[PDB]
Amino acid sequence: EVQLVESGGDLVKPGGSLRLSCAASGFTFSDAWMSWVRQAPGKGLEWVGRIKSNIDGGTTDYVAPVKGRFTISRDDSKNTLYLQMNSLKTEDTAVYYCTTGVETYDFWSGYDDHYYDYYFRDVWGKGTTVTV
Amino acid sequence: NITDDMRGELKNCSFNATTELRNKRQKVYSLFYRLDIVPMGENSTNYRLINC
Amino acid sequence: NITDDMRGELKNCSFNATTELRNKRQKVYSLFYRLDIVPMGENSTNYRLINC
Amino acid sequence: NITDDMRGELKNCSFNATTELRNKRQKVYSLFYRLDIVPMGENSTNYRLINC
Amino acid sequence: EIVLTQSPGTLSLSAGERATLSCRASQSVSSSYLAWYQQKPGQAPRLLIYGASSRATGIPDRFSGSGSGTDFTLTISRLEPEDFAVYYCQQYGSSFTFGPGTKVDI
Ligand SMILES: *[C@@H]1O[C@H](CO)[C@@H](O[C@@H]2O[C@H](CO)[C@@H](O[C@@H]3O[C@H](CO[C@H]4O[C@H](CO[C@H]5O[C@H](CO)[C@@H](O)[C@H](O)[C@@H]5O)[C@@H](O)[C@H](O[C@H]5O[C@H](CO)[C@@H](O)[C@H](O)[C@@H]5O)[C@@H]4O)[C@@H](O)[C@H](O[C@H]4O[C@H](CO)[C@@H](O)[C@H](O)[C@@H]4O)[C@@H]3O)[C@H](O)[C@H]2NC(C)=O)[C@H](O)[C@H]1NC(C)=O
Ligand SMILES: *[C@@H]1O[C@H](CO)[C@@H](O[C@@H]2O[C@H](CO)[C@@H](O)[C@H](O)[C@H]2NC(C)=O)[C@H](O)[C@H]1NC(C)=O
Ligand SMILES: *[C@@H]1O[C@H](CO)[C@@H](O[C@@H]2O[C@H](CO)[C@@H](O)[C@H](O)[C@H]2NC(C)=O)[C@H](O)[C@H]1NC(C)=O
Ligand SMILES: *[C@@H]1O[C@H](CO)[C@@H](O)[C@H](O)[C@H]1NC(C)=O
Ligand SMILES: *[C@@H]1O[C@H](CO)[C@@H](O)[C@H](O)[C@H]1NC(C)=O
Ligand SMILES: *[C@@H]1O[C@H](CO)[C@@H](O)[C@H](O)[C@H]1NC(C)=O
Ligand SMILES: *[C@@H]1O[C@H](CO)[C@@H](O)[C@H](O)[C@H]1NC(C)=O
Ligand SMILES: *[C@@H]1O[C@H](CO)[C@@H](O)[C@H](O)[C@H]1NC(C)=O
Ligand SMILES: *[C@@H]1O[C@H](CO)[C@@H](O)[C@H](O)[C@H]1NC(C)=O
Repeated sequence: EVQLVESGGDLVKPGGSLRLSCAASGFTFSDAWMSWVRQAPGKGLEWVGRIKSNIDGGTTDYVAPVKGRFTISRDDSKNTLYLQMNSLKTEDTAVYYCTTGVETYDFWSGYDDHYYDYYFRDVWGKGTTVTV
Repeated sequence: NITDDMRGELKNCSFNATTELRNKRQKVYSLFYRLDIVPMGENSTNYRLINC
Repeated sequence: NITDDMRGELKNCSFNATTELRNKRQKVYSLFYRLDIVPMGENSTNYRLINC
Repeated sequence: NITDDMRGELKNCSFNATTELRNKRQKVYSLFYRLDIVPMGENSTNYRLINC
Repeated sequence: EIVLTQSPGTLSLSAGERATLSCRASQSVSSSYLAWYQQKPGQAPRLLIYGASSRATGIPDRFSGSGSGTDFTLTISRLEPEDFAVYYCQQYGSSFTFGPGTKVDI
């Protein structure tokens, strides 16, 4: 079983800062690409940004309307993902979620990568908030 | 064009073989003598080599 | 029915084993002594044989 | 920062290596000399070890 | 960024009917990045399908999609009570933006 254990939600104003985070359970982050998405009440899903595994460079990608004030980093010890937000807008009220794709390839043999069992799990945190 | 004496003696078998690379597979077909293969399926065209 | 001195001493382990044909696989389970297996991922149902 | 004389001499290669467990694979990043690898297809980064 | 819209704006189907929902990209994002998610209100969205084909593990086989250029779609072969949720498409054309969210209702 794979879980993103999300925490750090709090009551904040735009004139402040907030760090939200997710600790993995079962799944580790040494090969985990991770992304934050937010949903304002009454709205659809807006991508915030993505961080690649540190083994692949640690490169990040951010969505223009949230760029700079919302950034993403990784712990690499206790499997924790962080979203650090500073100097926010009144438009940033939303439920934020952390998400990742879990790819499992269980091979039938150690001599050929032809026959195997491929399992794909979309794992989400519970949802935490940024308030105004 | 098979004479009567050879009916059922040869079969045209297709299979997936390994290649030089661990992640690449090739389709190979060959002609086998009937004495070298043993059917695993009853009416199916599934056969296996005699010594596996 | 396991006595106290046997707690836990034995484990019922299932796994996907290879078989005679490369494209076939089988589910096998067996009883192992705890001293022959090592937990993978701290406390988890996943275990590997001690000498792998 | 590569001296002109070494441009094209080294390549950074990512591959899928086997692991201790038969059913698992790991991603490995290593630095190869160009003399030890060959391209497979052209206009592509698919390269393989020279003697496979 | 990538702009996705949906059609119909709302679905009004009974369980057992084919609740087809389609979407459109302004950008010609390859189908290899298409995904659809089912969000039961109050819950995190659940991936149904990705790569305009591969089903996520644990997802019922009543869910299947397709698509090409700007035209992408999700088919629920038979609508069931478990499907009365908001559906979104996502197109990773170097950004995973999403469409607005379309409710399946009766
Ligand atoms: C070494 O081993 C690794 C093993 O990991 C291998 O890398 C994998 O290669 C396979 C194919 O060889 C890839 O599988 C295909 O992926 C296709 C599209 O998947 C898309 O989505 C992936 C998940 O990320 C998304 O989803 C989550 C969940 O919602 C979400 O959180 C994220 O935000 C995100 O939206 C994504 O990883 C994937 O990345 C693709 O694109 C990059 C380049 O852009 C490319 O490098 C990757 O290879 C990959 O294509 C992509 O965005 C999918 O369409 C395809 O489906 C086929 O199979 C199914 C059956 O399952 C059929 O139904 C379907 O028609 C297709 O035939 C397939 O699933 C897999 O994703 C790779 N893994 C990685 C790391 O991404 C390497 O190739 C091996 N390398 C060497 C050196 O040999
Ligand atoms: C050789 O491999 C190919 C690709 O895996 C096989 O084609 C698939 O075979 C399975 C059954 O084993 C079918 O369910 C798929 O629909 C086939 N897909 C395609 C692309 O045709 C092919 O059958 C294998 N050959 C042998 C000897 O079985
Ligand atoms: C052996 O392989 C089977 C598949 O043939 C594994 O079964 C999977 O078990 C997990 C755990 O519930 C499920 O999520 C998958 O859906 C199952 N796969 C399928 C396709 O049914 C089984 O766990 C494997 N056993 C081990 C641990 O080796
Ligand atoms: C194959 O056999 C048929 C008779 O069944 C014959 O008419 C035909 O010419 C033969 N083919 C060749 C190449 O000779
Ligand atoms: C194929 O050969 C078998 C003999 O092994 C014969 O009984 C069968 O009728 C033949 N089928 C066809 C289509 O020629
Ligand atoms: C196993 O132990 C239980 C008590 O925990 C007992 O009721 C049961 O009869 C025992 N089974 C056998 C086969 O002895
Ligand atoms: C399995 O055995 C161990 C060791 O004796 C014990 O700690 C654990 O609680 C047991 N679990 C179950 C489900 O009986
Ligand atoms: C790499 O080369 C550039 C010149 O092309 C130079 O400006 C830069 O400082 C070099 N990198 C390092 C780490 O010195
Ligand atoms: C990569 O190296 C080759 C020489 O092997 C050179 O021709 C090519 O222009 C280089 N490409 C980049 C992006 O540096």
